Order: sequence, then C-alpha cells, then structure tokens
Amino acid sequence: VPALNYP
Amino acid sequence: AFTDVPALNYP
Amino acid sequence: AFTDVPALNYP
Amino acid sequence: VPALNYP
Amino acid sequence: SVYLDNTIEFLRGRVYLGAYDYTPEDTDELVFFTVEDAIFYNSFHLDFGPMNIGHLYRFAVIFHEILNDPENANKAVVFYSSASTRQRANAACMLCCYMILVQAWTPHQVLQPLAQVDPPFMPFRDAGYSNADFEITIQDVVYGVWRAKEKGLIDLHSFNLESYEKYEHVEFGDFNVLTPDFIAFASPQEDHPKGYLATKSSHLNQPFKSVLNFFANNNVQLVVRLNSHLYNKKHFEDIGIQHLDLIFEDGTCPDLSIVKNFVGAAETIIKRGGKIAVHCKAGLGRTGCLIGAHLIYTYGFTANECIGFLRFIRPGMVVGPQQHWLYLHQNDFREWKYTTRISLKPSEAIGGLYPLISLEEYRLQKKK
Amino acid sequence: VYLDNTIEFLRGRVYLGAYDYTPEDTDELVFFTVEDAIFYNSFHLDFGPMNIGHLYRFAVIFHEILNDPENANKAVVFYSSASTRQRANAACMLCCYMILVQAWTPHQVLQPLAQVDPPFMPFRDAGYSNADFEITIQDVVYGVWRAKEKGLIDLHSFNLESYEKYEHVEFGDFNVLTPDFIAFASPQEDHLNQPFKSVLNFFANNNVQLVVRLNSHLYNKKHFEDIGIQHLDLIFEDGTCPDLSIVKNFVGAAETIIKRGGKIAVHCKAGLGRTGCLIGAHLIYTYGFTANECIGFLRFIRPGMVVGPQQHWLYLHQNDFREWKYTTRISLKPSEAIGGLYPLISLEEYRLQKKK
Amino acid sequence: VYLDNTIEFLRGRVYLGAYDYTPEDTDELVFFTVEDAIFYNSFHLDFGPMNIGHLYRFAVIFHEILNDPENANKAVVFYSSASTRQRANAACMLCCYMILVQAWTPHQVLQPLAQVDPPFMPFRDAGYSNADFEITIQDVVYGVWRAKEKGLIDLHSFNLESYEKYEHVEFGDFNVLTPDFIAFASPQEDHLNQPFKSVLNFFANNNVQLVVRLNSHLYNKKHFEDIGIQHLDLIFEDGTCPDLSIVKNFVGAAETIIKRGGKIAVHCKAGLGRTGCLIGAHLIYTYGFTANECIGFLRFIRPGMVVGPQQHWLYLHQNDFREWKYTTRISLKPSEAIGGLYPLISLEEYRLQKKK
Amino acid sequence: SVYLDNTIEFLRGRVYLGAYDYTPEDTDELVFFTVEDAIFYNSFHLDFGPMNIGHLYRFAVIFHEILNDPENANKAVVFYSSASTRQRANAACMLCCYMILVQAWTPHQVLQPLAQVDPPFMPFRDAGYSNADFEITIQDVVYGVWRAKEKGLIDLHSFNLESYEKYEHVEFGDFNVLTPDFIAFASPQEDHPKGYLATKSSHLNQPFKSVLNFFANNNVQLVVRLNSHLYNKKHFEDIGIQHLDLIFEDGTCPDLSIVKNFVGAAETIIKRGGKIAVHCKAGLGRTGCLIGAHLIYTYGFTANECIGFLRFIRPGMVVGPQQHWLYLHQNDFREWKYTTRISLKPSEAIGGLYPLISLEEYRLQKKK
Ligand SMILES: [Ca+2]
Ligand SMILES: [Ca+2]
Ligand SMILES: [Zn+2]
Ligand SMILES: [Zn+2]
Repeated sequence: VPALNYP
Repeated sequence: AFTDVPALNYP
Repeated sequence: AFTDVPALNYP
Repeated sequence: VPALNYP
Repeated sequence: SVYLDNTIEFLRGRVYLGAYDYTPEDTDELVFFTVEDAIFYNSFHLDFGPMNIGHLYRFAVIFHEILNDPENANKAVVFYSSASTRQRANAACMLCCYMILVQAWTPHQVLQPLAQVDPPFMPFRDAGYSNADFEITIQDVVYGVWRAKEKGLIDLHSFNLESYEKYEHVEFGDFNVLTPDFIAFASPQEDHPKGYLATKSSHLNQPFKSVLNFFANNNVQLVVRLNSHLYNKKHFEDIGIQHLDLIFEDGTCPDLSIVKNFVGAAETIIKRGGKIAVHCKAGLGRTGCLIGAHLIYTYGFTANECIGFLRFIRPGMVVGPQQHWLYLHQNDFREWKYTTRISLKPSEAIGGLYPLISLEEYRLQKKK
Repeated sequence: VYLDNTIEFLRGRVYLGAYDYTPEDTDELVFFTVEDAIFYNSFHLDFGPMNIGHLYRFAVIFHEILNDPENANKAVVFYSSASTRQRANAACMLCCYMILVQAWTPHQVLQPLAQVDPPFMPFRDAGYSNADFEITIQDVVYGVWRAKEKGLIDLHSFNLESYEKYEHVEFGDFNVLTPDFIAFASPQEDHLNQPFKSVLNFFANNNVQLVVRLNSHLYNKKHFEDIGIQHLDLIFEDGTCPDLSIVKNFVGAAETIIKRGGKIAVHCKAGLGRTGCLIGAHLIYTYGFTANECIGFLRFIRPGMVVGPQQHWLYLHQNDFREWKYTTRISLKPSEAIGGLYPLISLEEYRLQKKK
Repeated sequence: VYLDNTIEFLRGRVYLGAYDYTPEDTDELVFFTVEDAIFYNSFHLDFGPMNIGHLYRFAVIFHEILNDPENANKAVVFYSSASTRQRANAACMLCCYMILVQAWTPHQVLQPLAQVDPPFMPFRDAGYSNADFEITIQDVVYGVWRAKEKGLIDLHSFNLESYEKYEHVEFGDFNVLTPDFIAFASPQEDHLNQPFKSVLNFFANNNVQLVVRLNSHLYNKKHFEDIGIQHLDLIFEDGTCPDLSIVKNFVGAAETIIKRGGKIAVHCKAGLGRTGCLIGAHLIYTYGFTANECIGFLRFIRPGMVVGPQQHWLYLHQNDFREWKYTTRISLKPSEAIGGLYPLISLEEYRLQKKK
Repeated sequence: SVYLDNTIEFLRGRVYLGAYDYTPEDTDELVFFTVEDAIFYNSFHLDFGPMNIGHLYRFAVIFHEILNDPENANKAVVFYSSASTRQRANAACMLCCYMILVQAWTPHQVLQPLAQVDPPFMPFRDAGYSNADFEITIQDVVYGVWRAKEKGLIDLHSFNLESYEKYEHVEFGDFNVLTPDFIAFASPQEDHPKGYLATKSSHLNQPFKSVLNFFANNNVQLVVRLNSHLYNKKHFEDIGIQHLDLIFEDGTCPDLSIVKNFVGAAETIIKRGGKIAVHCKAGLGRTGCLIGAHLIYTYGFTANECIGFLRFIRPGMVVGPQQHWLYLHQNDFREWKYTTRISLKPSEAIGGLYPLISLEEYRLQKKK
C-alpha cells in the first residue's frame, strides 16, 4: 500500500 | 399578500 | 445506386 | 513594448 | 416549443425555464423575460446563491404581471437566464421556490423537470474565504423551504418587502426575522462614554437605535451575544430585555454544552411567547450554529435543509467548518427531544433560566 | 503543469483528469483509465456509482502503477471521458479509495471536487419512471465513511472472487451488505436448481437464522426450515412503500436475531426495492445514517436498491427510524406477527413488565 | 501550475483563462480582464470579433501590467467568462495582438487554441435572418496578418482618438479601412448638419477624389463636387448582391483613382452591406485575400460589413475577383458608365489599342 | 419534439439531429437510431474525422431502411450520437453530406441548422504526430463535397462500396480512386532478386500484384513516385505504364518547380484520357500536396475545401506544415490557368512529356 496519506 | 395569483397548480 | 430514395427535398 | 517574441 | 434548445418544461404550454447566451425574440406563441439585470445576488466572497426571499417576492410580481397581460393570453412564458451553471442554479431554484410557496407544489413535483440535466447545475457553496469543501443542492433548498412552510415558519402573504430590505442594511441594524421566534443580527457597535454623557441616548448611532426600537416593539425578551464586547449591555437591559453571553471564537464551532444551554435558554422564552435575538460579529457564522441547532431540534430539519432555509432568509449563514459540524451533530440535536426535558429549577449559566436535564433528573423533581 | 480539465488531489503525485482523447505519457506524467475495463452494468437509466467490487479492481491497478520503478518520480493521472456521468463515476471511485485505503476524511476528499465546472452528474435510481430524486458524491462519500467507522466495511477482508460469483443470477444473486444483513432475489422452484442450491449452502455455513420474504410465493419455504432457518412473510406490493407497522415489526425481528448473533436474509423479487426499504430503515435506526447516506451505501455494495417513490419515502421517514432508539425497546414477550420473535414496544409498556 | 481552463501562450509569462469567477492574485500569478471595460456593441445577434480600437486599448492595459515592477517575476493571465462567445472575443483579440505587435505568424498563434474543448463560438453576421455562414478565428488571424504584410495596418500610426470620434453617428460614422478606401453611411440633408460638415472637412483634407453612392438619394451630390470630388452612382437594392458588371465598373473606377494617388469613399445607407461587397471584391482582386479573410479583416476595422446572402456571394465569386488581374487591364479610353474614368477590358481589346 | 433537449431540426416532423449521453426510447411519434457502434472512424493518431464516403453510404442504407419502414410511417426520425464535441461533428457533417449528395441540397441550406450551436462542434485536425495548428470546419467540408459533385467528381449512384473497402486495405494495395483522373496509393514494397528469379511474378506479394492488376485494367498511364525507391520500377513499365520520380523528403513541402512539372505531367495524360497514380510512403502527405494543387488549379477549390474533399475520400491526406503550405500557395495554383499553358515541345524533366510554359513562350512556338 503506497503512502498516500493526507499532508 | 396578492390579488392576481394565476392558476398554475400541478395537473 | 438506390431504388428507395425518400422524398427529403428542401421545402 | 515588452519582449514577447516567439521562442 | 419545438425549435427551442436548452429549455425545461414545467407547466406544458404555460411555464418554461430556459438558458441562453443571447436575447431571444418574442413570437405570437412565446414570451421571454429575465431578471438578471434587476434581481441579483450580493456576494461576500465566492458564494453566488441561492436568491433570498426578497428576490423571490420581486420575481413573483414580475412573473404575475406577465401572466395576466392580455397581450400574453395564449402564449407560453419562458423564464430564462445566462448559460453559466451558477446563474442557471439561482434561476431554477428560485422558480422552484415559487411553485412551493405560491402554487403549493410538492418537492418531488418541482424536482422532476430539473433531474439529470446536462450540463448539471452548480451546487451552492459557503460564504467563507477558505476553499469550499461542502455543498448543498437545489434538492436540499427545496425540501428546506417546503418543510418551513409546512411548520408555519414562512408565509409569503404576510411578508413585507418594505421592511425586509430596510432592516437588512448595515445602517439600520443588519438583521432578518428568520422565524417567529428568532432574529439574527450583527453585533451593535458604540463608543460608550464614562461620564454624565452615558445617561442620554445621544452617543448611540442610527443602527443601534434602530435595533433598540425594533426589539422594544416586537416582543424581544432575550439577547444572546456570541462575540466579544463591542457595546454596553445596559442599553438592552434598560428596555427590559435580558442579556446573556455565550461567547466563543469567530469561525469556530460551539461546544455541545453551549448548544444545550442555548436550546434551554430559548425554549422557555418560546414558552413565554417571546422572541430571541442572537448575534455574533456579523450574525452569520456563530449565529447559524445555535439557531440552526434549535431548528433541527424542534422541527426535524436535516442539516442540509436547515442551511438552505437559513440562507434563503439571511444569505451567508453557517460558514466553513461549521457546515460539517452541523452535519455530524444533527442526530444529537433531534435526540434531545427524547433524552432531555425542561428543568423546573433555574440555572445560573443562562441567567436564572431553565435548562435541559435528563429524564431521570426531571421525574425525580416532580416526585419530590 | 500544463494540463486542462485536471484536478489535483496530491501535489505532484495524484491527479484526476477528463479527456476525450488518449494522452501520451511523459517523463513526469503517466496516464491510465479503467473505462474500457471496469464499467457499470445498468438496469435502465442508472449509471453509477461504481460498486465495491469495481473499487477493489481499481486499487490493484492503482497500486501497480504507483510502485512501478519507472514511475518513481512521475505524477499519476487517473482520467476518464468528458461526459458528466463518467466523470462522476471516476471522481466518486477515487474518493472512496482514499476513504477506505488511505484513511482520508470526507472534507479532505470533497475539497478538490467542489465548485468544479462543468459539475458532476448526480446519481439517479434504477427505475423506469422519470427521475425526481438525486444523491450526490458528498452523500456517497459520507455514507461509505460512516459505514467504515461503524465497522461495516473492511477492504482487507474483502473477497473479490466470492463477491462477483454470488452476485450472478446463476449463483443466487445476493450481496452480504453488513455483518448482519443479506439481500437477495427470490429463489424459484419449478430436484433443485443451482441458484437455489447455492443459496441454501451459503446460508447454512454463514449463520443465517432468519429469512424474510417480501414478495409473492415463488418457492416452498420448507427448504429453509429443513436446515434450521426461521421463515417470515412481510409481503407488500412491488414498487410500493411499506407501512410503518411492517417496518416496526421488521426492526424488532432483526434485533432479536442480531442479539443471538445470527444474520437476517431479506428478499423481494429482485432484492432491490422492497428489500432496500426495510434494511435501509434498520441501518438508519441503528447507526444514524442520513437517508441519502444510507441509499449511497447500499448501492455501493448492491447497485439499484431503493427505487422510485421509495427514495422520497426513506427521506421523509428517516426521523421516525432514529426516533425508535429512544421511544421504544425490545419487548419481553414474543409476538405471533413475527413468528415468535420479540417486537418493539414503547418504554411505558416495557417498564411495566420489569416488575409485573 | 494548478489552474483549470487556462491556455499557455508563453511559458510562465502569458496565459489565456476563462472563469465564471474573479480569481485572486498570487506571488507568481496576476489576473486581469477587460470584459467589464472593453465590450462589443452589437447590431443584432453578432457578438464579435473585437475591432482594432478595442485591440489598442487592450495593448495599453497589457503593457502596463507587463512592466509593473511588482509583476517582474509573475505570469500574466488574461481571462474572460466561460461563455463560448466571450472566450472567442478574448482569444481572437489576444491572437491579433501577437500578430500586430509581437510579429508572430498565424501558425504560432493558432497552435495554443487548436482542438480545445469546449470550442470557441464562430463569428456570425450582423443581419436579422438566421445565420448560415461562419468565419473562424483562423480566418480573422490570417486576414489580419495578410493585411499587415501588405502594409494595410500599422498600429504605430493608429490614432485612437480620431478612430472613436469619426465612428460615431454624430461625426459622420466612417472608418478608413485601407490607405485607399473609406466606408461611411449615407449623409442626410433636410445650412448643413454636423455629420455632413464633418465628412466634407475630412474628405477635403485626406485626398478623397471619388465618392461612390450605392443607395437611394438622401442628399445633394453637389456638395462633394463643390469641393472638387467626383461623384458616382452605382446603386442597387439594399440587402441584395451586386451584378458582376457593377463590380467590374467599380474596380476600374477605383484603380484609376488609386493610380492618381487619391482615395475612394464608398457608402450605402449604413456603409456595411452593399459597401462591403464592392470594397471586399477589390481587396481580393488586389491582394489575393480569401473570402473569409476579407470579411474578417473588414469587420476588424468596421464591424458588421457583408451581411446575409452577401457572405455566400463573396465566397462563390472570389475566384472571379482574383481572375481579373490576369484576364483584364485598365482601358486606355474613358467610359461614360464610370463618369469619365477608365474601366476594365480584356487583353484582346487592350493590345489592339497599343498600336491602333 | 417539444420536450427534447440538444436536438437540431433539419426537416420539420421528419429529420432531426440529436446528441445524448443515454439511449432514448422510441414513442408513437418518434424513432431514434445511432451508428456509432457500427460506423466509426479509424484514427492514425489524434484525428477523429470526418467520416469518409464509405461511411456515408453505409449510413444511407440504414437511414433509408428506417424511413420506409411502415411502422415508422408518421414518426420523425432522430439521428443522434454521444455528447462529445468530436462525435457531434462527425454525425452532423455526415448528415450534411447526405443531403448534399442524395437530396440535392445547397450548402447554405444544410449549414443553417448547425450555425451558432452551443456547445459548438469540434473542428477537424490533421493526422500528424505534432501539435495541431490548422483546422477545417464543417462549412469547409460541405462546400468541398458540394463543389466536387457539381464538377462531376462524385457520383454516389456509381459508387461501389464493395471495392472501396477492399482496395483501402493494406494487403490489397491501400489506394482510393479520388477522381476519375487520379489515384492515391502507398508505396509498393518488394524484395527484388538479382538472378533468373527476377523474371517471373513469383516474388511479388499480394498487394503489389493487386496494384498491378488494378492499374492494367483501369487505364492507368503514369505512376509518379514521391518517396525513396522501395521497389523496382520495371514492373510498371512491363505493362506499358510510364514511371516518373519526383522525390522529396517525407513531411516536407514540395518546391513550386516540382508542382508545376506535376501539373504539366498530369494534364497531358488527362488530355489522352488516362489516369495518374501518385504515391509516397503512405500516400497521404506528399501525395496530397501535388494532387491537391492540381485540383485547385483545375476546379478552383479553396485550400480548405480541397483538404476536406480529399479526406472525405481518403482520410488523413495533407499532414502538418503541408496544410499551411497549400493554404498560402492556393493563389499560385489557380493563377497558372491564366499565366501558363501546355507546351508543344516535350521535356526531359517529366520523361519526354509536355510541361507548362508562359504565354510568351507558347505563342512564339505556334508562330514559328
Ligand atoms: Ca473545461
Ligand atoms: Ca445543451
Ligand atoms: Zn452607551
Ligand atoms: Zn521485382
């Protein structure tokens, strides 16, 4: 799972 | 509100 | 192409 | 006249 | 009409809704009119609609004077606007509010002609400076205005356009009568002297005197302040009106303990037959949270319906994060009708007034 | 940096486009679309949104492009055609991905999509009459997010193979919506055909303890009782709205089975319209869904539920569904109307049983 | 870098946008629009393009923002509303600026505007009947560029004050199109009113040696002959197309005055329709304009010229206009049909005069 | 129809042009049909249209079989497509070409219903890999197809769809009969041996033999090669066809001296009643420059009309900078009809054939 968390 | 409301009711 | 060309000419 | 010539 | 493009049929042969980037010409069977140049929306920032109740009334008299013109006896009237999605939403929403409030149509009857239209209408956004992240639709506004009419909150026949436009101005108090029970206004400002001059009504400006005069002649019993002190509260207490402070930061969301105290403070004033006047700095953001929560608590509005109804009377209410806050706490507002009840003992938090308590606290009082 | 009709979700990494042509890849850009592979099977004039099975297949393609070493320093652009209907299916499917995989919040995924021109086409029902009710992407996002918070959706436990298998008409045509409910179409009996045999085998191995029939008799209900499953009829006309007395009986019947730890299986003829009313009323009663959130969540699992006038019915009665949590309670005495299960009674009659 | 519905002309310096809202300025972006100040006066259903007077006022605002020291490292974005009609007026006005000021070529200004969605609204005529003929931005750009190459347009010599003054109906309502031709509306005589007196003063000080009347008599033609200007009638019905014999006579009459070094002043009642046919046929005859380029160039100087069926007439006869350069030549004998001027005869009759 | 949106009226009550993102349902007064799923356009790169003459013929038979269905006796037929601007241009342009070629309408009659439509149609672009910088409109194509019919270049009644689709394939020669005088094809390829095997027609592949067989039975007198040598020219000379090389670089524009020699080379072959076959690598770019210049020289096409007519028969002709080149030199092509004439002495540059000379050179020959 790529790290695409909200900034 | 009025005194001249047209009859625009849903058929 | 033809043999059944409808009459769609400009009025 | 600003220099806006095509590259 | 057959050759018309981008036109919606409401009443066949009578009412039509169009959208063109040109001025169409009238025929022997059609008549076109628009109100963009005279009935427009004032934007705080990037909000564009919907049109308020004062816009609908002015639209109704123009619509009626065209319907009953003998020259337009057998013609179909086409109300139109520009081709922009924003201006197509205000025109369609205002036409729906007309059939709701004047022709007694139901929401599913006015929402059918506007469903699955390409291109779709532009949803309404808030009046804040930040980027938009919450939208209400025409379906929300129509249901909100329709529910308010069913509960007796809106009666366009007793509506007075004269005072509605007068008291919305900044130099006259900047307020609107949302419901028969509530009034939303902006914080009055004054330069209170510290001498004998502070005993006469001479340093009070015109919008302050307009608020004091209107409140004294309209059964206003309580004033709730939500922002910092910009005036002296004694001017409201001299005319026999209670003043209460429930101050929290501008743009933020109120704690649920503040909301509960507000509901309890306003419910007894309603039980006494009076009105409550709530204000923050501008009377839009913080005022919309408390009044909107009481409306959901009372009449069961959805969060989207409640926002749409408030803006239909007073544009720009509920700003920014307060929209998602009202959306996520709407269940708690309606829950209080079944988990709480008015207490028999007054509370010092709302100035010797009766608050909300649980069903265990209430029955234990009536027994003892 | 020069594109048109492209929305930014993550700066220099995630983008949402819409073009009527195939864009070329670049040293800093890589484009991909699933319109040609992942599509929505329409009943009539409904076009979306994409279901959970479409979401899973989108995540596999998305993750493969993300971790492709050739795309190490590229920004990925997920695009579709320029139609307002296809732009809504892609935007909503990308939002549900960030909600269920990347743990975003509703206001975070809705910010890039707000006030865009042209706007997205709102979703409609799967009925034949003219549309008069619409749900938005904001409704579906909030519905999918709320369901995840209540533990109703877990993509880690999602089985794509069984989801697609049992959704087919040949395997029974059903979807398990929640850990408590299952919606299917009415089985048919002319031994037993494969769809009926597949339903009996699945219900026996998944703790199904109650089957509720909502349409006319098309089979023998003894086959469910032969394997130890209680059968119950709450039948009303197809396309109509259930009386509130039927809804109250359904809630109490389902709450009794939920207390025991079993599942309830509801069906009309297609398992969409009448089935969505009762199951939708219970979800609003239990977890406090809005009417629009509840419709969007059901269609995200099983497309086409709640049809026509049932949409306005669920909208005008959502307050009564959330009211029963505080005005009623499960009775201590069984009722013959729900086949021996315990119904709903108000607190006045309940506290009387407490001692008496 | 994040904008939508924005076209790039110069990387990081010039951009063309279209929004239904007012965008905010940034440290790297500055936005400006002229829709509220520079607009197109419409005759009926025509909306553009913008004329040369609108171009000049746009260049002053553009240059002021370009050399503003606060915008030293910003990219300028010229935008309009999202309507296809207003997006065409802005894009075409920005293209004509790069042609006449920055010395761009047609294929350079048309590249950013090609294959954009939604496309620009093509320009129509200023008549009352339904439109059946359209010119594009590609036509106007090529027409403005060709006119500049032939020395017909010079923005350095453009006088904005006199251009706006003499275009008004109170000052005579005329525009000098080329160094050889002037198009005006028919003067009216009930002393003499101001518009008639303004036309006589301008013609006497600008080397006007021939006035051609194309409509019914509304004044006394002696006022032009009193100051030494030849008057000529080539009248045909308003809204109709001139016979080719009238066009041939007009070309020979104008070529005679051009040889002497004077100017020709043509007018119908409004100086748009019938006037555009004859002057348009001469421009195609002399410089080889296409029919669409010629219409776009005339409307860029004087909006509304060539109306209705005259557009298709100029399109189907453009080959005959360019043919007269090789099949005819100015006659050595005057003709009574053009008031003593020399008409056009074929080479067969011309080489006979050469000796005889 | 009254309730229809985004629909254009051609023949009132009979013919309509719609555009919807859904499948409309037939009524007792309406019948809808589309041909997107069966009659589509093959793209070299980013070109999307217009539809060629083979697409029009297939559209005509479907249109006629719906018009004469007794079930659709009193209904209005609505030909529609998707809502994309590209697919709305191919549908509208093909419907206009139908009325031009079959119903004998004039351009201003078929262009009136399509004028000032919002949103506008997408203009057609070239078939090159570079960015587009040149567009032709439906007005250009309609005028181009109409002018070709007036000059006898197009006769849909003698049109044979069977051979049109057969000989456009790559494995059958890849050519089209543009006019009764010209043929555009792709360069034949072969592996010419250097022994006794080079005397039998056994190493020639199928598309080469198809070209040789078709040219020998259709009065082809001259073959003009514009690209490098990919085959041996003796195969065309053995069947009595002259071969001539006018080679210039692919994608570039031909010098006017090459264009003049081509016009002169083809004019005498036309004077002898034969056809000329021109080819580059693909027979689109370089072939379109020379054949297009001769068409403008002969019948007075505009540059835009000429490009639209060539692509209506053979899609993808005139690529990239060749579009602006044909546009800026169209005056020189029509000028040659009045400044030049066919010479009486042959020229070695066009293989002992008669070229163009000035009027001073020509009269000096007939005198002497
Ligand atoms: Ca766009
Ligand atoms: Ca439309
Ligand atoms: Zn004071
Ligand atoms: Zn060989």
